[PDB]
Amino acid sequence: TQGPGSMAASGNVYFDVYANEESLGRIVMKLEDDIVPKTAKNFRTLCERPKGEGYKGSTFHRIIPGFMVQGGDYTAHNGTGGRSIYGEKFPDENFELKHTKEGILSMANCGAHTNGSQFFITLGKTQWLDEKHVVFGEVVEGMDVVHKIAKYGSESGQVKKGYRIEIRDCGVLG
Repeated sequence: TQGPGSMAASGNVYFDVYANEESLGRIVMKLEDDIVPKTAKNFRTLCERPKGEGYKGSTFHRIIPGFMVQGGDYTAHNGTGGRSIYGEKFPDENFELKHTKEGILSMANCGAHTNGSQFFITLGKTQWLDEKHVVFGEVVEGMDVVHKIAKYGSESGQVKKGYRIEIRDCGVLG
């Protein structure tokens, strides 16, 4: 029996990731709204907003094989920018979730209580980040697309010359 099914997964968000004009595929993330509601809200909202006001059309600007891939700087594209939906830096909501495995979605920051819009996805267990970065979700489809992203990085985090690794579209399923 053939045909598409309706949506099970509501609230899950996705990134369609591109290396220049080549599709790398889709990453789908589950957010832990019950555990970190404001952190989850910030990220989901930034997925739904238009280009220039959220993640749509932004890049993975720091890509470190064996460690993590980082994006969310949709204003400066270099790690110095980004803005949360609250208008500025927001507190670490809690550290209940831990960096236990590959595919963990966590907030980038520049110290205690400095959450904006930058995030990373881990390429392994990174226990040294526990209690320093707020974990708010995980990759549930397209972990292999995260490993593809890593092919375009380096020890230093610099992205391969000639490449922009872009979140070409993003949103909420539903």
